[PDB]
Amino acid sequence: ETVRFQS
Amino acid sequence: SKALLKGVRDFNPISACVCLLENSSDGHSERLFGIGFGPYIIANQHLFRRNNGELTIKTMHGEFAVANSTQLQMKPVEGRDIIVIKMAKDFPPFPQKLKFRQPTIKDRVCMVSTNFQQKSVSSLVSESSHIVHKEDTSFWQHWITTKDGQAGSPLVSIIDGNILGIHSLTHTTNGSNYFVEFPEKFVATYLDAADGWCKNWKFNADKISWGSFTLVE
Repeated sequence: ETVRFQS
Repeated sequence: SKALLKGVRDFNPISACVCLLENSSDGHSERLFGIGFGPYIIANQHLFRRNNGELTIKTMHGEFAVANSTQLQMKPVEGRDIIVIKMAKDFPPFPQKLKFRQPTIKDRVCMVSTNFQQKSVSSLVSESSHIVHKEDTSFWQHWITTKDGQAGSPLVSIIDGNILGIHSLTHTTNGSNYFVEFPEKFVATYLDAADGWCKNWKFNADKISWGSFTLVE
């Protein structure tokens, strides 16, 4: 589902 | 005797090629890791989410403030969160011995990183993790604890020590983690190949394959 760049 | 879990492995040659990448702009600093290989730096595409940052690359053999990143030749691995950046001739190159391959369902992975000290660097390695491919993407799930800042860290197979991917994503609420895999024949196709470079590449999340993920940017 909802993901973000780990930065 | 032989047992379920793999024995001692040397991850130091990988650690020796890991870089710190800082992309600095007015009011924002992108801090990730990269992998050096010859005159190339392998990084996440999302390092360049913001245009015109000044890029500083810290390595075991020096610290290189290349400044404005838009002047650099780059080669995206189109469809996934990997980019190759070519350095200027005055940037001292890395060796060209690391092996890259795609993961398989046999693999388990450790994250490898590096600490930078006064006269030397030291190697860091995580617990090993099972992996699970995310359909219709280049992403694979892993269960190794990560902090913001660790994108670009290599995931290394404990079967043969090949680099299988670099860390990329986390779920926004449940904390699941995902790395992006290298493609087949990566070195031959993207590094050894004289063609396919450009200076006018710009980041576009829509050009990455997301499958059922929704990217929150």
